[PDB]
Amino acid sequence: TARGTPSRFLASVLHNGLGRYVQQLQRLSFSVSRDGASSRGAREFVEREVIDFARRNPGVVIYVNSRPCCVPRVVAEYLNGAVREESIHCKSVEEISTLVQKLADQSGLDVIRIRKPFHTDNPSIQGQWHPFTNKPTTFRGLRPREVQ
Amino acid sequence: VKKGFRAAFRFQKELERQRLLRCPPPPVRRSEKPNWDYHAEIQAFGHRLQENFSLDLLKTAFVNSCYIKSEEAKRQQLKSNQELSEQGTSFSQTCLTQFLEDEYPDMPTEGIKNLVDFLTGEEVVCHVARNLAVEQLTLSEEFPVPPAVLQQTFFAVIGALLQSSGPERTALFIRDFLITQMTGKELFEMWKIINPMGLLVEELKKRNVSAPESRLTRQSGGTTALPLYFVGLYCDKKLIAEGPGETVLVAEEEAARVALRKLYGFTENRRPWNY
Amino acid sequence: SPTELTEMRNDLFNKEKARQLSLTPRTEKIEVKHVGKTDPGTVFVMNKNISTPYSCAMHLSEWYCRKSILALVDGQPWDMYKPLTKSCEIKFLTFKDCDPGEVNKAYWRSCAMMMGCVIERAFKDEYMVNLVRAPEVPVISGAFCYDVVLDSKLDEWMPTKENLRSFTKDAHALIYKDLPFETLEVEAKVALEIFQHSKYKVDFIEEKASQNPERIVKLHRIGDFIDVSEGPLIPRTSICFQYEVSAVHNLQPTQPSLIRRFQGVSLPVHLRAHFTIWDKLLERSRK
Amino acid sequence: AAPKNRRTIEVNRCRRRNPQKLIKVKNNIDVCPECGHLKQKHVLCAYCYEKVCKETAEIRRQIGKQEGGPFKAPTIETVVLYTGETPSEQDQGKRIIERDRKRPSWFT
Amino acid sequence: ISRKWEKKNKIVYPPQLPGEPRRPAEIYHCRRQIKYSKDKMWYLAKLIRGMSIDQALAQLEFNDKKGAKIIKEVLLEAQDMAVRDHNVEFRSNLYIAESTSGRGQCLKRIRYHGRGRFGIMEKVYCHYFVKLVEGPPPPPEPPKTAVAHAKEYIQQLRSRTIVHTL
Amino acid sequence: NSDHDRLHTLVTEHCFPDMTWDIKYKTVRWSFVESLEPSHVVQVRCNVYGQITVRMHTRQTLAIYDRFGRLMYGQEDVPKDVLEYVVFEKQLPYGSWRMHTKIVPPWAPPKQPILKTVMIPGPQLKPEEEYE
Amino acid sequence: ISHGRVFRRMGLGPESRIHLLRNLLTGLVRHERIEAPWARVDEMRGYAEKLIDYGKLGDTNERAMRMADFWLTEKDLIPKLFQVLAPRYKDQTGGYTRMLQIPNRSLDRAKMAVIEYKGNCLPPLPLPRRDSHLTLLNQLLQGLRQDLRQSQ
RNA sequence: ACUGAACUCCUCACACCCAAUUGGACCAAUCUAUCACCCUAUAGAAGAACUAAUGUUAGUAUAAGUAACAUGAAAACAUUCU
Ligand SMILES: [Mg+2]
Ligand SMILES: [Mg+2]
Ligand SMILES: [Mg+2]
Ligand SMILES: [Mg+2]
Ligand SMILES: [Mg+2]
Ligand SMILES: [Mg+2]
Ligand SMILES: [Mg+2]
Ligand SMILES: [Mg+2]
Ligand SMILES: [Mg+2]
Ligand SMILES: [Zn+2]
Repeated sequence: TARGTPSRFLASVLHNGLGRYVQQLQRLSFSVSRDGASSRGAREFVEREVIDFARRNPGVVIYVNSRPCCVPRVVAEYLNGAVREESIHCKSVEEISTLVQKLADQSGLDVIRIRKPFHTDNPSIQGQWHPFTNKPTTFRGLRPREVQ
Repeated sequence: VKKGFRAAFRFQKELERQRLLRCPPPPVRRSEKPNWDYHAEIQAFGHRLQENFSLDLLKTAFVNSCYIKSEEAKRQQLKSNQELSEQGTSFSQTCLTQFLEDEYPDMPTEGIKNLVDFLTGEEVVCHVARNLAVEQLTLSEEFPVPPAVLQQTFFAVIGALLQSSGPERTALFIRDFLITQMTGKELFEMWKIINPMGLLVEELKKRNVSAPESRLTRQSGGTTALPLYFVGLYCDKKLIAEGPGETVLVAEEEAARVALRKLYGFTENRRPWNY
Repeated sequence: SPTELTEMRNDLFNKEKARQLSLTPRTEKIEVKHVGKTDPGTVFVMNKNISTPYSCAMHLSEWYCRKSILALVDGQPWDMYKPLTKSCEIKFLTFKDCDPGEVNKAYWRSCAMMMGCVIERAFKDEYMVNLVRAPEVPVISGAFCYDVVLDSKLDEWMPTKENLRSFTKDAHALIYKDLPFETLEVEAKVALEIFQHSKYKVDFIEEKASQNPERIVKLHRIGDFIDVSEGPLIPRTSICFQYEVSAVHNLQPTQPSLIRRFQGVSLPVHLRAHFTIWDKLLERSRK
Repeated sequence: AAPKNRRTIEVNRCRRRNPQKLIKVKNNIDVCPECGHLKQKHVLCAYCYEKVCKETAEIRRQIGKQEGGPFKAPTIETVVLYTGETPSEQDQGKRIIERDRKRPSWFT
Repeated sequence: ISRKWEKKNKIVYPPQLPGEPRRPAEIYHCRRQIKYSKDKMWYLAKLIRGMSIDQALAQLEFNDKKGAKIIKEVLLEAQDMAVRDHNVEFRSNLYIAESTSGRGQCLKRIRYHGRGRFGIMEKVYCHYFVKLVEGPPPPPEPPKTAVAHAKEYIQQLRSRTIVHTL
Repeated sequence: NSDHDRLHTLVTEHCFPDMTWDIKYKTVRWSFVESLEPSHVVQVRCNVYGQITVRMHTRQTLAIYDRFGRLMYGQEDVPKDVLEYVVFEKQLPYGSWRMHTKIVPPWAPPKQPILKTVMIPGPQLKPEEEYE
Repeated sequence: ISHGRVFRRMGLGPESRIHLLRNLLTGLVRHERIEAPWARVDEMRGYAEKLIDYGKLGDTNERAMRMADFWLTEKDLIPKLFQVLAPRYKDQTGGYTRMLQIPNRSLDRAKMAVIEYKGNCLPPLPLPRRDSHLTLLNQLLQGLRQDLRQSQ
């Protein structure tokens, strides 16, 4: 639930779209096993798709360890320092491809509840409403029931 | 005892995670952690920024003098990035000055200098370098990289870009990664000032205008603990700027700040920067 | 400028402190034996010229620190913050001793010094203030006195009740600050260097140096306020609880200069008086 | 009547950590200027009282030895004398209790 | 059972740099398996929390509860070991940073009731723990002033945003 | 470094409690610097246990800290001159020459003073006893 | 409601209260100094004073003799009461007893008092002494006294 | 007039709101075969999954520091007194 979970506001990393778009994913690390059915899909992904992904994403350094700890994994490191570890255990080639593309597309910001679907640093152009907008002024600034 | 291994191993993994949360290991530079290839990382740096650096220049930009000294000290038992950082700092300051003076011709030279100081300051450049992964590729003698060294390396990278691709591409880089740091920022959030009323009086004297008359335009709950005052500064019975406040003095000071923003063309609703 | 005078006096005071501590290097272990009735025969292995009777009391217990206000070091009254100089016998003196005469004298002296600090820092800059002396008055006299010469501009002005209450308020501000009574046995040369501007203090230092076989002069500081005392003082201003600048009396020989005696009365935390008794004491001290 | 519900630790803490239940700090504890022992203002010093009780017990043992039997309360006054002491002119005609120790400083 | 309190005295810190504030000494002591209710012990522990060693000893010497004497003995032992083994210069320069009571290992006995029925009495035992920190007792938290209250309220007022809008 | 495993072989068991008891729960920064005069044997005597008395006049540095890392004995930088009469013992089949006992002459100068002050209580008095 | 009730309820009833006080008073006459619970000492103090008054009434007074016979359960104390205690206080008119509070009984934490007959041969109790006249407050008050005596 | 639903539309996605009962897709842990040899896979098995039986055993709460219980007095601890 929202009340039992942290939240944040919609944001980019370094104003990621103002001047130029910088892909926030910078490192992928596939720990894959030579043997073991758990990493069969990872092995097929390394054989058939990792090269094409690498040449599609020149800004991402991709490592293939070929000796994992525990389950086969992909560790995605982002520019803002975020590290997201995704197990690729028993996933098919297409499942791993979609997961890796999702990691490439997303930023390093936490996948938690986002309070507002929008973020403006300049919410007002004509001036934020205050009680004295739309209130007429009076001669000599006389408040109500003032004698002079 | 219950036979089995998987639950026990799961519990050990959870204990290890909790231990890492409670007593995290001291931070270690990314180079000393697994899955690191410096050449690939430094190539991907340029490819990420969509710029054709020269690899030798970038490698020189990322190596600091303190790193060289520490390496020689260790060897007892390389071209530093000094000139590249100096070139990058000088060019960045001049190009930021050009950008800001073209955008805000009414801004005084002091204001432009303070804005450039903010944009090239340790905090802003530190944040930009950290989120551009300069720190990961930076060769320094101590970790985490101190903000001064990080700023020096970032400007060294800018100088390397200058030597590799030219002033126009470097200007685009500066616009994209330092000019954007003032988006959403307020003029006097970036340029700290004292006595805005006095500074406004100085500016009006430069414009050969008499000192503005501070005058109470609107007020609310004057005798309470939560008053609202609107104070307007009038130039020959003409309102130039009004500002709110809790006390009349605070409202007058804020009206002075609003007048300065309007004079310098750094109003909140000014034309947004063009990219 | 008075601020310049205070800064220069503090600088000289700290210079002398540093010089003395440097002159006394290392850690020479002196033996001080507790000669009091309670806890007899306990020996403290203290550090020469660093350790204090306060440190010995801290070794004993907290009750000793709270109640002990003077130190008979080999039979001689010692300030609780005066660094010990040699192996000796120590006895701690409180207000509730059988014969607390020395403690009473020390309390009167320290209260007079606090009054002097208040007087110096009270008046406006235009008027000049010269603290001539704090006469050694008996406790039976009903008040401690501090003699001061004010600016000739104020040769007719007499403090009002509100002025006196402001003086007491400043004194209570000092008490709340709880400043320790730093001490130094200095050479008459350095004492005259510190108080060169004040002719009255200069001649008083000369008298004290003449009285002592050597040129040793006691200099006391509460905070930023250095003065010459006639004997040991209490540890901290927080010892004082009830404190009132009672009155000001101009002395009879006004022809050479106007010596105005500020008379006040005080009682420590250990000897608080009831409201009515305190009021009667105030009435007596206003004379 | 039985409780209708278990009382929570929150309620129980609010009850049993009330200032009415907390132990109050005593402010009548001081130090006996005689011997430096802790005493309450209105109560006798415990250590001094123990001294006096032990000496009184010794004197009473000597009194019992002198009397030698129940129902032998003397019809005359009593004086306690320590080593190196002699009955005074006033102490004449008063039974003497001899103590083997020397006169205590607090005894007079 | 757990015996971590005893181990807390055996941690050795690295030597401090000369340009570093002197680390106050910390002494952990305990008495285990006190024949006393932990609920009754809690009041004495709470009482002496935060007080100097001498003030706590004075307060405990005149308290009628059985646990007062036990806590006084524990505090005296802690003072002795503070001076002997933890390089505390002054005996009295110590204050009770922590004083708590814990449940001990308890024994079950039968309490005979009136109609051939019974209850299970518990022979309750409690532990008692102290941490003594060298130095003056920290000053009590000053009460909230009207100025501080008003400042907090005005800060809350200024923290307000226009919620659920752009 | 509290290398007790090596210290057991380096010094005799008669000496080990002296070596490692009072130094427990405190960091010592003992260091060695060039000696002043060459070491020489003094005398030797003698189921059968060897014994060699060796005189040294060296220069050493000491810095003993607390559990909390605060200095309590000796400056770490300034060295001191140490005169020692160390007696070694050997087992007579696989034992070696290990530090057995250091002889301190009565005329030896007093050791370095300690930073902290100390209180030494007098004789405690029972209720029936009076101080004399 | 116990407005004006001046006697405690002790022992097992009125007779038991009298017998308890009688035993305490007999102990006080025999030993001249008694520890007992503070309330019982406070209750017995009045009877101790009245016993001294009856002893002053005289050995030959029949009413005094009967009162002493009742109130002293050990009869060797009656000659003591009439020939030692009463002559000791012939000069005084009251305040024959001294009652002081004692540290609470270790057994049951009871409020304890020591009561003695003044002038006994036992070591003196550690009486509370007022502050010395030479303290600061006392010296200031002495100054006030002297000034008042001189002025008026 | 407006407000007004999970109705309807809108952007996107869809197997994803009945008791008993019934059909189906998955599946934790365990053991075995063979792997993996890192903590998994494909199968074969079965004492194979507990917010509920005034369930059983154990622990600890609540009621509650409550109900309730207990030692005649002084003392020289000899003794005496009630
Ligand atoms: Mg009863
Ligand atoms: Mg609707
Ligand atoms: Mg529908
Ligand atoms: Mg089952
Ligand atoms: Mg269960
Ligand atoms: Mg159940
Ligand atoms: Mg309970
Ligand atoms: Mg109840
Ligand atoms: Mg009951
Ligand atoms: Zn005493």
